[PDB]
Amino acid sequence: GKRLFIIKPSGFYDKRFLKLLRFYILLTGIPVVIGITLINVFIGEAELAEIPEGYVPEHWEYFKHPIS
Amino acid sequence: SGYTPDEKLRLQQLRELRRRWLKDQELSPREPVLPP
Repeated sequence: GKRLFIIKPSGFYDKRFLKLLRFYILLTGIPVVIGITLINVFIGEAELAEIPEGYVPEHWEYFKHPIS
Repeated sequence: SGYTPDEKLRLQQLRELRRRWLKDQELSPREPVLPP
């Protein structure tokens, strides 16, 4: 007798859009975070060596991060 | 002054209807919410 029916408008569409939003962001949020972490913990960034004598680098091998 | 008796009778019909609605607004199967 103490409890009564309380009225709240239609939380189902709220919850459905929120669940779909988080799932279809995190479907390739976590694999890309795992990918970038495994890159910069198992491949190296680079070192800062000078240009050797009689040698040319390309337009890559000027950049720190390996995915860059 | 006071009420005209039309207002008294109309008010009594709304008393019966309002009390029946507000008594209906309790949920009590004694299983009110349930997971699907």
